[PDB]
Amino acid sequence: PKHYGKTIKVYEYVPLLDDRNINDQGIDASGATIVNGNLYGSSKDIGNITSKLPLLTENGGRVNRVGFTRIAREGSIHKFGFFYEFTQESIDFDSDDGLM
Amino acid sequence: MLNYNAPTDGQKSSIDGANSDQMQTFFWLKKAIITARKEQYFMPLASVTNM
Repeated sequence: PKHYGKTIKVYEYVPLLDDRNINDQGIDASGATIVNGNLYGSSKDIGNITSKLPLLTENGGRVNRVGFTRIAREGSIHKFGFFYEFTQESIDFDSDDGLM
Repeated sequence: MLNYNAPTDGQKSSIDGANSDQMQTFFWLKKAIITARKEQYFMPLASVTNM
């Protein structure tokens, strides 16, 4: 549209299990505060997955908290142009008609 | 917890990461404030002569 400046922006929503999901909402299975905030990210290691599985006990409790993140992108526009000049004597007395 | 915090004054929301930020942070009425004309006193007194 006309009256909205020169920039367009959008959102992108990162999935839950990704390395790009950096946050501070993590609570591990024991209940302690942890830094990662996502279960195990993009890890294929069996040990890492086992150490970070979301297990539950009989009593439940306040464990296994997660969080989310989104990203934004942008782009803009520019202007270009060029020109040339001539005179009438360049047209009338030239040997080649149809130069223009 | 997911908090709104204050995106203005430099405290990003919890949902937003390092790259992102809120798009809309205010509302715009689009009805401007204008000032009217000043009234005139000496002008109605005069009469006109053609030239």
